[PDB]
Amino acid sequence: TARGTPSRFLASVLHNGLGRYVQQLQRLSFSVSRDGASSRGAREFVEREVIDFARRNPGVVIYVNSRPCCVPRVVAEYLNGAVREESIHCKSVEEISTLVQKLADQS
Amino acid sequence: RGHKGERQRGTRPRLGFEGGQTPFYIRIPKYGFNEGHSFRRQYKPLSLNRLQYLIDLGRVDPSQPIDLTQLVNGRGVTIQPLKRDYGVQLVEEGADTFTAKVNIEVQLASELAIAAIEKNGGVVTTAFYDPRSLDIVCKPVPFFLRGQ
Amino acid sequence: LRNRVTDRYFRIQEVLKHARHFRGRKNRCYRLAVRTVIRAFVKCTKARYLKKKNMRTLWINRITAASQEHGLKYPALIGNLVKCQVELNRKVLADLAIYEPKTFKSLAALASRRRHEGFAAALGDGKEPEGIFSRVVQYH
Amino acid sequence: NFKRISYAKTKTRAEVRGGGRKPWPQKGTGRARHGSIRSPLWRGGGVAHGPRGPTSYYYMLPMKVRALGLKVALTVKLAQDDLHIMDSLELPTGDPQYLTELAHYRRWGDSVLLVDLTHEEMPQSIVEATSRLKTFNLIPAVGLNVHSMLKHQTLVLTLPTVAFLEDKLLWQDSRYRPLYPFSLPYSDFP
Amino acid sequence: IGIRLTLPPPKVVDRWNEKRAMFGVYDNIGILGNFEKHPKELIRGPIWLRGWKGNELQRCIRKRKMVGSRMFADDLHNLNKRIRYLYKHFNRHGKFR
Amino acid sequence: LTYFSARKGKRKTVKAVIDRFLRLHCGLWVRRKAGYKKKLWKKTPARKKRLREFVFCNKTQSKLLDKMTTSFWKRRNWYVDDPYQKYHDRTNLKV
Amino acid sequence: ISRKWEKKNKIVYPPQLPGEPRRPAEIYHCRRQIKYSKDKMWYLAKLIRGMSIDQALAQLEFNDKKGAKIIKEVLLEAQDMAVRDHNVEFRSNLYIAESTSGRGQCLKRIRYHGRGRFGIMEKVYCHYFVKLVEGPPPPPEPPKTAVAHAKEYIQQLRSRTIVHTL
RNA sequence: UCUCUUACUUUUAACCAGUGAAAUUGACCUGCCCGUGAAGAGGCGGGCAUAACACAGCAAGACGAGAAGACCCUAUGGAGCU
RNA sequence: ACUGAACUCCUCACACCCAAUUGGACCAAUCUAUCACCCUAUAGAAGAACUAAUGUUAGUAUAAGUAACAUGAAAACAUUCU
RNA sequence: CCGAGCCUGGUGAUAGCUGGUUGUCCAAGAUAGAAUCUUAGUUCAACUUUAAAUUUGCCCACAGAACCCAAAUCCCCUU
RNA sequence: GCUAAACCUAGCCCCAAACCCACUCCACCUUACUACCAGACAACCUUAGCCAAACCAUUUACCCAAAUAAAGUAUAGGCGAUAGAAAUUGAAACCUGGCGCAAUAGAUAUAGUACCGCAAGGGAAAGAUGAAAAAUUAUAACCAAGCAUAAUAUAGCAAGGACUAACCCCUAUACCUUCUGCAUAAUGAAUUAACUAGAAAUAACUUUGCAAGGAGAGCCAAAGCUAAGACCCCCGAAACCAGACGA
Ligand SMILES: [Mg+2]
Ligand SMILES: [Mg+2]
Ligand SMILES: [Mg+2]
Ligand SMILES: [Mg+2]
Ligand SMILES: [Mg+2]
Ligand SMILES: [Mg+2]
Ligand SMILES: [Mg+2]
Ligand SMILES: [Mg+2]
Ligand SMILES: [Mg+2]
Ligand SMILES: [Mg+2]
Ligand SMILES: [Mg+2]
Ligand SMILES: [Mg+2]
Ligand SMILES: [Mg+2]
Ligand SMILES: [Mg+2]
Ligand SMILES: [Mg+2]
Ligand SMILES: [Mg+2]
Ligand SMILES: [Mg+2]
Ligand SMILES: [Mg+2]
Ligand SMILES: [Mg+2]
Ligand SMILES: [Mg+2]
Ligand SMILES: [Mg+2]
Ligand SMILES: [Mg+2]
Ligand SMILES: [Mg+2]
Ligand SMILES: [Mg+2]
Ligand SMILES: [Mg+2]
Ligand SMILES: [Mg+2]
Ligand SMILES: [Mg+2]
Ligand SMILES: [Mg+2]
Ligand SMILES: [Mg+2]
Ligand SMILES: [Mg+2]
Ligand SMILES: [Mg+2]
Ligand SMILES: [Mg+2]
Ligand SMILES: [Mg+2]
Ligand SMILES: [Mg+2]
Ligand SMILES: [Mg+2]
Ligand SMILES: [Mg+2]
Ligand SMILES: [Mg+2]
Ligand SMILES: [Mg+2]
Ligand SMILES: [Mg+2]
Ligand SMILES: [Mg+2]
Ligand SMILES: [Mg+2]
Ligand SMILES: [Mg+2]
Ligand SMILES: [Mg+2]
Ligand SMILES: [Mg+2]
Ligand SMILES: [Mg+2]
Ligand SMILES: [Mg+2]
Ligand SMILES: [Mg+2]
Ligand SMILES: [Mg+2]
Ligand SMILES: [Mg+2]
Ligand SMILES: [Mg+2]
Ligand SMILES: [Mg+2]
Ligand SMILES: [Mg+2]
Ligand SMILES: [Mg+2]
Ligand SMILES: [Mg+2]
Ligand SMILES: [Mg+2]
Ligand SMILES: [Mg+2]
Repeated sequence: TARGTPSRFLASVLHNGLGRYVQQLQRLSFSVSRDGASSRGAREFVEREVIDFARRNPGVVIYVNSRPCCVPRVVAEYLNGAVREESIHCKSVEEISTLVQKLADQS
Repeated sequence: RGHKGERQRGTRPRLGFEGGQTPFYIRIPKYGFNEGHSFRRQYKPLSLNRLQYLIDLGRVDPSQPIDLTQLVNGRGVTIQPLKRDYGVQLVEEGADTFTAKVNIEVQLASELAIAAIEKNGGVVTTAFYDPRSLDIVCKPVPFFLRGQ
Repeated sequence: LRNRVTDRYFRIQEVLKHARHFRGRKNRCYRLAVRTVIRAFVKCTKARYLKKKNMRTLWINRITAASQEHGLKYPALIGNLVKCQVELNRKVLADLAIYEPKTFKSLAALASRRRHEGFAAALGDGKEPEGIFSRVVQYH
Repeated sequence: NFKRISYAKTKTRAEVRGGGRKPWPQKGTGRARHGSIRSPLWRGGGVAHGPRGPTSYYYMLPMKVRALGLKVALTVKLAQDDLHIMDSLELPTGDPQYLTELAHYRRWGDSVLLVDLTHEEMPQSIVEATSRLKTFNLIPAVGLNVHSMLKHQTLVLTLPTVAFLEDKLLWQDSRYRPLYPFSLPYSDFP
Repeated sequence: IGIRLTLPPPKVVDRWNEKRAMFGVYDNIGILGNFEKHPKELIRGPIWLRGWKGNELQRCIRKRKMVGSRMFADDLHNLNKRIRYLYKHFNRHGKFR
Repeated sequence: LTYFSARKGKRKTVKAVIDRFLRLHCGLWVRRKAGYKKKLWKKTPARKKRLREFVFCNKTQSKLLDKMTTSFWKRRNWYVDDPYQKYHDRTNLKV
Repeated sequence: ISRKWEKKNKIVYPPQLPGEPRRPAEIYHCRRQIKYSKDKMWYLAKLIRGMSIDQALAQLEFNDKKGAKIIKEVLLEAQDMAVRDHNVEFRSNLYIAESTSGRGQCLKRIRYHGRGRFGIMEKVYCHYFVKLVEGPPPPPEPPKTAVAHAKEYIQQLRSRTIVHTL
């Protein structure tokens, strides 16, 4: 709902489009588990397509905890300091890829 | 359950009630279709086709005298004595492709089956049994587990 | 009891979250809120078309006002623009009239000249040289 | 499930104590109409649709189906290599230390099931080690079952038990139709 | 309120104890024990159900027929009332007729 | 109809339909036409023959009878000198 | 129940620096389970709030109500506590910041109506709370002036802008 | 009693202080005229009205509270009497 | 000539406006078997889900600080007076 | 609280009558009449729904469908 | 910030096994719990009714001695609803467990007490520290409704579109139920928290298994048979009958 929800005007960080573009996504922190059927998506993600993801995006940095977790999470930190925590609990590999890619795109 | 009435109140009438109208089975008269069904005599069919099938499979040996006990041990025919089947009757079907030469014992027999068996050289003999007699015959072991 | 619900708190506090800013006992209570929140959401849906229509009417009013400021009226202006093959929607027309009135004056003068060409054509349909701006481009 | 029996029972409006008479009249007062206390609505009342006494969830699958379940279970064990065979249950030391040592060395797993032919021939060493332990369980050939072999990460057989199981299961697969139950004698079946 | 501020104590579940490690054993005894015993006589339970399946009124009539004589007076009264209600319900009330 | 008994907990057949009707193993039912033994003097021969001849039943009441009856009446029976053995089976029926 | 009001005083702020504003000493005090209606004594509470302790207790002394005497003895006890064991120099250099009332753990009794009907009496108990702060009382904010109205109106007229476009 | 009412007193009443209930209550920031509308509008359409907030009185309306209408009809509901 | 819709076109995606009834896909919380271990997964079971029954119980509000209730007077608190 | 007491029990009496009937999402979906101590209901039909086997279904073009005493309709290969 | 909120024990339910109970100091059938005197004072009786049959009148399972099967067959019956066997066959263990509840639940029970009623009889609610209270220590603080903290501002189902801006602007006739049709001035609802209401058979469909056979006796079968799955609510009368209790 609009009136209950806050509002804002459009504004890009630092006017990124004029000069050289910079990925506003700074850091990722994956929290996965060895066991747990929910974390199989993340485990196979880090197996296969985290490597090429990092190769494609050198500007972003990635940390992985890989600890006991009932629900695997992904945390994203941006240049403003904005944080986005998302639950990849029992989630498909391609959908995780789309999610991380749109998080890289998001400001 | 519907909106209102017997439908969702759960008070629909018995089965076969048409709102006071005379039901179908009530207006239809009575006739002697099934009377003494629990006393009518029954016999289970047996085909010469099936008999040749069993002889070829070799579960029942024609070298020895065939009886309904050997049939039930070969699972050629199932029997339900307390369902008032006083035995087994042969069937005209299967007169061809039949070379058994069997010394078959039966309860009921078809003249054509008898002719076929006699042509092939076999023997047919009819023998009447009681209900409990037939029970102890088609299941001898349980009768012997008692000691009578 | 063998099965009892424990998350009632949360599954109602989501509704109360959406109804926090309301007035009276609606924001506090639930059954007074549910009947209202669903109503608010249905109104949020049905408000989209009304937003469209109202903003359209607003652009209409602004364009009519600017035209009368230049001496033109909206129906004639739009007809002449369409005849002269310029599909400027009402949003950008109003924005142009606001932020750069000179271009809007040029557009209004164009529309008036096209009206005059159309009147000359009404006098004589053919048998005359067509208006210079009423001329059209043919694509293929 | 089949051996399960429930024990829940809840008292209905008839079983709960009291609540025979009408508390207040029908039409005089402005309160709502009520026929008795102990209805499901009232506090202290009964359950309308509750667990109705000690139930039974017994049901029997076909003998052939159970045989095939056992067959395929130890088949998949053989395939996933958590299966092992040995000549007999014999060891000189006979202690949980040596047992767990051998397990961890041969890379069996955390949980182990041992099968033996009958209940009497298990030697003292093996019986004592398995009684002291819990994850390395022991059973005769009769007690073998899919549930236990699935729970235990490894299965262990002896050659006599293998022959016994093969005989029984192939007899089920080539089995003859029953007339009277197999508990009684037959010509061929002991 | 229904929720609790503090957590409950953690449920200890020893997944390896006597009956959880022994579970299901001696259930195929009839199949690979040369048919000396059926699993119906193996289970522990009431006498009006040892390898029997049935709904409410079936169970009630069975238990009054079998163990009804040993029953207390109040229990047998409540049970007779139960079978009466269940008879008239299953036979007179409901859809599908 | 009496979907559960108080003595055994089983369905129960109405002996009315047993007296009135007959079932063939195909699922069909037969009956004697009503009014065949009353007021014969005024009825023309064709009419009384239509009344004497047996008739089948449509599937609605066939289902009614099948539901109220038990499986004992639907089983196969091998009687002697039964004129309905010709008919207990079905022949040349598609869809 | 809850009794956080007594704990509010148990806190201890850290030491302050030499070169910093002197902190004003504040304290809390309350009385529990008074036979009086909170709806009644709330008037007294918001009368006494926002003034000096002396003027407050004077108004209470000369107010012909039951709660006034209780409130004034409570305030005197708070004053004595503050001077003895809270490091308050001037006993009269106090003002009320927050004076409020609240419901308490009540009791339920029966009153008899006619025709056999009965009603319930709810004996009312009330808790009373006050916060004292040293230093002079803050001045009441005067009414906003015509110039204030005018400047608000003109700054609103300047803050407004175009809508629903660039 | 009335023409035709009046004056005085006690209670009541209002104010100050103490104690402190019930029936009712979908939410309400609870206006008027005309018209329409499930045929009688505070909530709808067109007009008019409109700083906010109490205390005391009235009973026109809220189809006001109250009591699942007793009148009438229905129920293959009851009961009394003949 | 214009204004004028959930119609139509326009960029992207589409299972996402009917009563009774019927057919389908998911699923909250719980116990159990087995996993996992800042709270989850695969399966079975069921007292398995409440914005409404002049619903039951407990609390708290409106009506309401309203209706209603009470102590003869004076004084030394010994007495006296009406 | 006597057109015949109150309490207990049958008794969870019955009620074609009234009310209520709990998570999310999608889809299809108001339909002639007959009988009934029946018209506040029910059964059949009809309509609707689901899963399957098969093939014609709908629109309809000439011809065709009564003496007595109009708009249209039925049938109907093609398209 | 108060009022409050939260807890986990008591105990209880279902089964199994096992047969069980009583100062023996005084008193207690007269008006019970009262130390002590002349009476002739004794029981053996079909249950009925509600309800179903859509009315109702014959009728309508409720056990009296092995679980299964025969069998819902023989039979009876306003031949209607419905009731309903037997001959015959013939079962395999120790009890210390719970895919039962945890203070509106589970026994009504902290108790048949308080309390109500002449009497028979009806019949409750609640509690929660901590190892130690011969430690009252002590943010456990944070959460229902209700208030104060902190009254009020033209105009309108109280919101939505929005807006620089809370309002002022445009839009919009509360919910459920019932009904041909409700904003309707038709019902119900003060509100919070907890409890509260779809249980089932053949016959079909889906999935396995085997197959002229299937099923761990009994049953079915002209591809059938066995197993599983999913399918059928709650509250409410005036009334009727039997036995006690009351002048
Ligand atoms: Mg209804
Ligand atoms: Mg209806
Ligand atoms: Mg009925
Ligand atoms: Mg609150
Ligand atoms: Mg438009
Ligand atoms: Mg009772
Ligand atoms: Mg009674
Ligand atoms: Mg009742
Ligand atoms: Mg209870
Ligand atoms: Mg006068
Ligand atoms: Mg007054
Ligand atoms: Mg006063
Ligand atoms: Mg009240
Ligand atoms: Mg009007
Ligand atoms: Mg208006
Ligand atoms: Mg208006
Ligand atoms: Mg009026
Ligand atoms: Mg009224
Ligand atoms: Mg009425
Ligand atoms: Mg009628
Ligand atoms: Mg009558
Ligand atoms: Mg009657
Ligand atoms: Mg469209
Ligand atoms: Mg679309
Ligand atoms: Mg509909
Ligand atoms: Mg989940
Ligand atoms: Mg429930
Ligand atoms: Mg309610
Ligand atoms: Mg009322
Ligand atoms: Mg009302
Ligand atoms: Mg008033
Ligand atoms: Mg007064
Ligand atoms: Mg007085
Ligand atoms: Mg009476
Ligand atoms: Mg009386
Ligand atoms: Mg009822
Ligand atoms: Mg649709
Ligand atoms: Mg009706
Ligand atoms: Mg055609
Ligand atoms: Mg009678
Ligand atoms: Mg017998
Ligand atoms: Mg309790
Ligand atoms: Mg209790
Ligand atoms: Mg407006
Ligand atoms: Mg309704
Ligand atoms: Mg009407
Ligand atoms: Mg309708
Ligand atoms: Mg309308
Ligand atoms: Mg109204
Ligand atoms: Mg109104
Ligand atoms: Mg009315
Ligand atoms: Mg009405
Ligand atoms: Mg609730
Ligand atoms: Mg079900
Ligand atoms: Mg009667
Ligand atoms: Mg007297």
